Amino acid sequence: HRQKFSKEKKEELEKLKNEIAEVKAEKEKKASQLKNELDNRLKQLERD
Amino acid sequence: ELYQEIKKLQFDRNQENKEYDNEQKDTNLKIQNLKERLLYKKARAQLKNQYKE
Repeated sequence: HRQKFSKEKKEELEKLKNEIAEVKAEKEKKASQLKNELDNRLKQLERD
Repeated sequence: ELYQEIKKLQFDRNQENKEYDNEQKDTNLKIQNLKERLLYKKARAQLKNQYKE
């Protein structure tokens, strides 16, 4: 019981940690993408 | 000799069951807490990115 349940939960926790790290990565990636969207919109409108 | 080892073995069983329950509960709690931390990080990420949008 100890070994099976502990390995199950350790793998689940590693899953959760990787998800959280990728979630922060998504935070920053969305930041960059949305700032780029804003800049492209502004520059195209400026050239217009 | 056999009775004494039986007694020690019984006590080992009792304690080990204690630690089994403890570890099971604790690691389930840790899984829940990791899921909740992922939830909050997703919340901040998505909200900050929405305001970037």
